[PDB]
Amino acid sequence: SHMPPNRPGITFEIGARLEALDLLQKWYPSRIEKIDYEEGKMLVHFERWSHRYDEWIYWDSNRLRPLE
Repeated sequence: SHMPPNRPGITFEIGARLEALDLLQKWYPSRIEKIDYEEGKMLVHFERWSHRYDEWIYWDSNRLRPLE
């Protein structure tokens, strides 16, 4: 589908916050920088990390969860 999935506690908007799993399998509070509706992926920034670690993650990924 052309719309993000219903993932309760995740808001699919630019600047919304969630928790994201990095490439070393650690969870960090993160921010949505961009949303690609064609590829169904979002550019995720890991808070208090360099933007060099920013990653395109599929919006249905198990690497995304709600920030409580």
